[PDB]
Amino acid sequence: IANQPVVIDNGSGVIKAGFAGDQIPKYCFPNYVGRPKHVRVMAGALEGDIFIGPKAEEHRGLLSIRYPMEHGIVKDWNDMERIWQYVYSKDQLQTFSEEHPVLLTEAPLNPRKNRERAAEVFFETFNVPALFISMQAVLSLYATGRTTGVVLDSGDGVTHAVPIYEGFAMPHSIMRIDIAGRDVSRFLRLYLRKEGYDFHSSSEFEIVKAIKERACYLSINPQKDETLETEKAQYYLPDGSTIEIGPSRFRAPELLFRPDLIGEESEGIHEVLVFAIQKSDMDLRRTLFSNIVLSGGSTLFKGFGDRLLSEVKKLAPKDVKIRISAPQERLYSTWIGGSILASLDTFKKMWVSKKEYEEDGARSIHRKTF
Amino acid sequence: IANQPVVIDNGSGVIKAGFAGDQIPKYCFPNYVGRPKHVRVMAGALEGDIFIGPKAEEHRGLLSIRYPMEHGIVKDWNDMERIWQYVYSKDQLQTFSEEHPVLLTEAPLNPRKNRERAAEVFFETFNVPALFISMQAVLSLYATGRTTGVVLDSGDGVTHAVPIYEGFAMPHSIMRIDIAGRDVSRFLRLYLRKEGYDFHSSSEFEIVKAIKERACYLSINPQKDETLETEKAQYYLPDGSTIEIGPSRFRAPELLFRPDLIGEESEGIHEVLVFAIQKSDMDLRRTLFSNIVLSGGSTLFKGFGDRLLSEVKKLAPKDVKIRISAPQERLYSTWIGGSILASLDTFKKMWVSKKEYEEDGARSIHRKTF
Amino acid sequence: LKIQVHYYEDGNVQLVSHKDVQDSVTVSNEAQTAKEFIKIIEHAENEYQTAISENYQTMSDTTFKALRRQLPVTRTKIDWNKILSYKIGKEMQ
Ligand SMILES: Nc1ncnc2c1ncn2[C@@H]1O[C@H](COP(=O)(O)OP(=O)(O)O)[C@@H](O)[C@H]1O
Ligand SMILES: Nc1ncnc2c1ncn2[C@@H]1O[C@H](COP(=O)(O)OP(=O)(O)O)[C@@H](O)[C@H]1O
Ligand SMILES: [Mg+2]
Ligand SMILES: [Mg+2]
Repeated sequence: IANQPVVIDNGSGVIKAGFAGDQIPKYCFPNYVGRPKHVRVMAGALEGDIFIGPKAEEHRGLLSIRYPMEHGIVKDWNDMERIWQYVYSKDQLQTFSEEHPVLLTEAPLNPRKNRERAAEVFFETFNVPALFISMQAVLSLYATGRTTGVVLDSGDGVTHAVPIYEGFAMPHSIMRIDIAGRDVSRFLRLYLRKEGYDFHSSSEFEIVKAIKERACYLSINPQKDETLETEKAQYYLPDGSTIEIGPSRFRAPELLFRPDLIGEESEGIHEVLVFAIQKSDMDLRRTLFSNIVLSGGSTLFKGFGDRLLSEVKKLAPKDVKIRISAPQERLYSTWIGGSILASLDTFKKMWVSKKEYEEDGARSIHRKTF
Repeated sequence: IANQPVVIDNGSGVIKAGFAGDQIPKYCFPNYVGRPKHVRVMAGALEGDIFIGPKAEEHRGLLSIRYPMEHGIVKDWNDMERIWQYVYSKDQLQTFSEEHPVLLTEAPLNPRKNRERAAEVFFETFNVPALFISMQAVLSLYATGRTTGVVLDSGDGVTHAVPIYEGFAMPHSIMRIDIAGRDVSRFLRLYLRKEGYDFHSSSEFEIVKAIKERACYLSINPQKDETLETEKAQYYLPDGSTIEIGPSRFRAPELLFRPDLIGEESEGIHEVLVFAIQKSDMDLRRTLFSNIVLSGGSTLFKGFGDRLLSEVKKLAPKDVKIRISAPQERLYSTWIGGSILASLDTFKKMWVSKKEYEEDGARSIHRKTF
Repeated sequence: LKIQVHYYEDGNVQLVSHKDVQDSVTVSNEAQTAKEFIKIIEHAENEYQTAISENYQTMSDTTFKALRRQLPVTRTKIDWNKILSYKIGKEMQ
């Protein structure tokens, strides 16, 4: 027995937290730690060397930004502990961690040590009554309400196509690549450098991320738009200066469909989806093609749906209906799924209890997650 | 022709080649085509856009690798032609295709069109005087000085149990499954991904294959070692860094005895062997159980013999003697058998003339074969 | 054409196959007509036996699959602990 479970979808880009049963995640904030890089000289300056959440965004020019997660894998565990502490602070969730079961999310095919260390942190440092490390794609499909389909979740750190049959994620058909929104923004930074506009600072990488979110689109025909004269839309920087983007506007999100633009010999996002579908059973391929669900932030590019549909039709067999679903709540689909799962009474039978972790350890999460 | 014949064992992973009568093939090289993926900028770069043989291994990181054979079936025929001309190149076996008859070795139960196109390629693109196509398992039994027994040939693409009685392989009792050393390397790549080591590159697949070859073993009891936490053994990558392998050492080759670990609807290798033995009349079964000959590279796993013995004993009838023979020359046993067969003057009556192929066609080469 | 095969080593199997064929010929010479007849016998029986062999080849894939599948549609063995502890998971729709 414990309080209402707390859902924490910890992405590489933004963490989304709330209590189970809420319609949307009420507590969303970027997943980075900001530390001041300048010299504090006077009394009355900003307090604390660690800035997380909207306090980091308000003073963004003052801070060096560090991302703990990279490609869905926690690289700095002290920063991850700080961020999860902030999730429980008086600014977010206003509650003690010793009272609420947690439903953490983890991207598929992650390292085992990542899940083990996450459970160790959540059971030792935060002393949670219970824990359940879920997978993002199956939760997104639960949020959509369907039971069978393919979830092509493309987040900040990792993109992956996961087919689910009657609620069970087929584990031998999961396709994953590490090219995601952060890679697209790094590519955009490189192209802006090739256009004369140079950004170095970790705080200016957030300006590059904003440029990606604001003025970038996917052209239906890359070669046709490539040869034509560009329009050079102008973007207003935070300081008031302007920059003319031009060809970098559409070649930056092209990285999702062509990783070879950065020398990676990995599949494209359309190839990820189609190979996940074609690696599954021959009986399920028709219903998997007829049920494709987009998710994550990187699926919000202008013209993403039409471009992916064209690519999948190019790769898919003929006489097979293709229906890519792009719900409005793509950013919070996986969190809404975690909230739906945690509301059920069956979730009581799913979590690893605190005593179970105390007596077993990593094996408890290893059997219970799978 | 009085000139010496050449035996070519074109396996999926490694292609053995050599003049007949030698006790060993001196010209074995990997069976893939490497093409450079980086852009050449200097005057004096590596000439040529096709890299086969030890040169492809020297410049491995510079190249993208492509395998022409998959599961013993030639998928890319141009690359197969390129490799077969490389067999005659000055680097290895400096000779002419017109001067030497060819003993090609092929996997059993292959499609008709594969043999047809192999004969067409060897007779038209190569002006070969005489071609004979054989099997891989019957030769492997010829190598070990026997004429009755069952050969469990487990190569890179395909693994088959073939019972031979008095030289003539029983075509009806052949058992074949497509999971082989290549599938074990892919499974090891997935598990290494699950330890925090990504090897998505095509050239890093060869490093994963090397890790499979040098650090892997088969546990005697599956669940016993599965539950027990294994010591982390460290392997040195080519760049000089180190990777802790851990449970993936023993989970990877377990695919051979449990194809369902990757969702393949096929029988295990022990089941394949026992079904091959039991598909024959009972009077020969007691002799076949005694005369079991391992063959192919994938049988070289540390502890393969003990686990195969345990599984065959678990499946086979009680009170039946079972003896597994593991020759030291398991990789080259098929080529040794091909050399032995070619050394016989009766081989002079077993090949197909160019006039014979021109007159009859595939009918001649298929009535000459078994 | 009728084929009846029984095999009962530590089990039991009973194949019963039947085929009906209809063809036409032309009667000009008795030896020529007999040769044409035997050629028709050759073609019919060869195609029938090759069809039986092909039907056996496609047994596990399609014909047998209508009764029981080699593996589930998920292509993985059932996790009995999962199905026992957790419900089917199709409560939402
Ligand atoms: N409207 C948009 N257009 C393009 N990219 C976006 C948009 N909104 C968010 N993103 C990108 O999506 C990423 C966040 O996606 P999200 O689903 O939160 O990932 P995660 O699963 O890691 O939480 C950010 O890196 C951001 O760059
Ligand atoms: N010591 C070893 N342990 C495990 N696998 C091995 C070992 N040596 C070779 N192999 C594997 O065996 C395969 C080569 O076997 P081989 O008999 O040459 O196959 P083929 O007949 O298809 O050429 C390679 O893919 C390699 O990974
Ligand atoms: Mg997410
Ligand atoms: Mg071989």
